[PDB]
Amino acid sequence: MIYICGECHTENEIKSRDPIRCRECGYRIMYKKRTKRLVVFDAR
Amino acid sequence: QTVGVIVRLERETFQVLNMYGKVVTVRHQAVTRKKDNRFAVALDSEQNNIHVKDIVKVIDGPHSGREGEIRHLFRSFAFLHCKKLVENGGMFVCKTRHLVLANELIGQTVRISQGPYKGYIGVVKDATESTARVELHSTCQTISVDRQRLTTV
Amino acid sequence: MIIPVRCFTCGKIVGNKWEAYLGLLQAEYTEGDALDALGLKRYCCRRMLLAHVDLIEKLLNYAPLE
Amino acid sequence: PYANQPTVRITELTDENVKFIIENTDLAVANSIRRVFIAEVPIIAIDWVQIDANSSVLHDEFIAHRLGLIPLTSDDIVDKLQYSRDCTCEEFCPECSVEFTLDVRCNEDQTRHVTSRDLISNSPRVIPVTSRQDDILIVKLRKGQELRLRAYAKKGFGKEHAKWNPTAGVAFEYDPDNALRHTVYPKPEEWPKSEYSELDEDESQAPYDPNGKPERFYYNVESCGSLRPETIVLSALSGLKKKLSDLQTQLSHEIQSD
Amino acid sequence: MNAPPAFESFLLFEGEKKITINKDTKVPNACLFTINKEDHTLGNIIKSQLLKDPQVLFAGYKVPHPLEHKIIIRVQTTPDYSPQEAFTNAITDLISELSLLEERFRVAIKDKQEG
Ligand SMILES: [Zn+2]
Ligand SMILES: [Zn+2]
Ligand SMILES: [Zn+2]
Repeated sequence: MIYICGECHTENEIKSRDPIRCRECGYRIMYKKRTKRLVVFDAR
Repeated sequence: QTVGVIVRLERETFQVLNMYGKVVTVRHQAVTRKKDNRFAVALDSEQNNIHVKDIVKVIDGPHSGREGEIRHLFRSFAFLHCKKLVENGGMFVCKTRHLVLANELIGQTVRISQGPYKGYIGVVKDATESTARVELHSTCQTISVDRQRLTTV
Repeated sequence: MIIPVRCFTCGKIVGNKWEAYLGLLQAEYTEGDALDALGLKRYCCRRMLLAHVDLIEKLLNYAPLE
Repeated sequence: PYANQPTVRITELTDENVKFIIENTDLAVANSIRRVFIAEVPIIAIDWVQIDANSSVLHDEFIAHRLGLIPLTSDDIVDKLQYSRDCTCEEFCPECSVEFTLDVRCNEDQTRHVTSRDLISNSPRVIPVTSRQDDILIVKLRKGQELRLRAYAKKGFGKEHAKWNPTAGVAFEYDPDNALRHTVYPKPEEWPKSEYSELDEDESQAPYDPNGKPERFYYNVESCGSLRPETIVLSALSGLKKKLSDLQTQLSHEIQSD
Repeated sequence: MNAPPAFESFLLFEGEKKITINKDTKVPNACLFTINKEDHTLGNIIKSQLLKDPQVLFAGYKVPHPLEHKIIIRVQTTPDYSPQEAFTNAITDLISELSLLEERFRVAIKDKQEG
């Protein structure tokens, strides 16, 4: 799974049961990437 | 694979008759309570539809000639109780045919392809053979559309 | 946050006029003269440029997560 | 045979404006034409958006909303275009929709203005109106922000959504001197005169006309850009005639059914 | 959540009928035309064009609810003339007037463009 770091904005690939921490800067607030599922809006 | 009826209680175990006609000793935690199907229907040797609490006679199998009341029902076996029988407190099991009366679309992303919702993308929350509930990505509603108007993305 | 594409009341295009309005105000135009120079004659369209708060400039100060 | 015999006088015709006068018709006919101007003239506007990437400060439904309100040049194409509901295609095709794409990433240290110029259509006829004045600003991008989307623009009219309304301002009026007393002024001297008033400055109202009826109607139809302002009126007359023709067909079927 | 779809104001669903004629028995030679998926745009012109007919004794239209899309036109005519014939004549005159208006609009637009 790919988590974008909060402050350095670099993608981190971590597995399950691993602590949340950035590989580069050590910052531990990370966000999920946008989904690859097909998103569709009526332009309304 | 096997269900049973408790025929005797003990301090730390039970004696339970299986579907096959044998009474075995199993522990208290060794069994889980089964949701009883009181409304099951079975077929006898002459296609009379037998039910629970019906008075039936057994004309085949090990207990042939006996008469009892239906308590519990399963695929091909019938569980009976008879007050004259001293075995298992009157508990015994016979075949149903030995008696005589005395979805793959749910969770799939989908696109409406016909009708006034054509082009809308949704997720099928609930599906039947005729209609499917499509939870629409574009609005705040779950519509009900027939599956002939739906194509799977 | 950002200038509406359409005037709410009538539907005139006001989304292509915000940067021109800011450039006209930078050219020492009065706001009424700037609205007159942009073709906004109905007062429903004039309030779309007059009362607009460009919050997207303040939102663009924060760094993107990506 | 009680039909009116209405006449037309075009007093002004520019690229965004028709000022015309319809005489010798009814108020109901004039108002229905005015309502069809807003609600029943079909144009082409974006109604289907998928967003492959949106790193902007505006969310995805915001961008879709702003894309739907961008007018597209629907002249001579919306007539030969099918409705998506009435089309036999599975999803979309050139017979019922126009495909737009957008792929803008900001890699410079100044703000990138994603405007309607960045909307690229596969149909050379149906383009954003400002791409044929500045361009309609969709979003502003900071460095590292991206907007990548694919849209389909179908045909529809203003009765469904206001993005398919082809007009900006339909000015409509009749009896500019209040001869019919349809409005009653408490102080007639306090009221400004209209553009079409035929009164001298000392007068405030026309003398009351007891036998008069609304018989002359002044329009100023202003186009948002999707159609030429005369094309809006011609398509409105055609659409109202088509609605009445379909109603007469269903009425004939209902009469012969009984 | 309870938002009606935007096409429900003008699209007939399956099994819905565009126009239904019901002869009301209150007065002779009167009919009620219930038109689905229509609004004041057609009701007003049909009512006025029926009011132009000297053989029509009553012409009215109404929307029973603005949240529904249904027009009721009550037409009462003279005994030697039917309300259905009055409705057909009104629609025919409206179509002829609109075609004349469209042709004269094209002529006047060509006059304005050419000079
Ligand atoms: Zn980091
Ligand atoms: Zn406006
Ligand atoms: Zn198509």
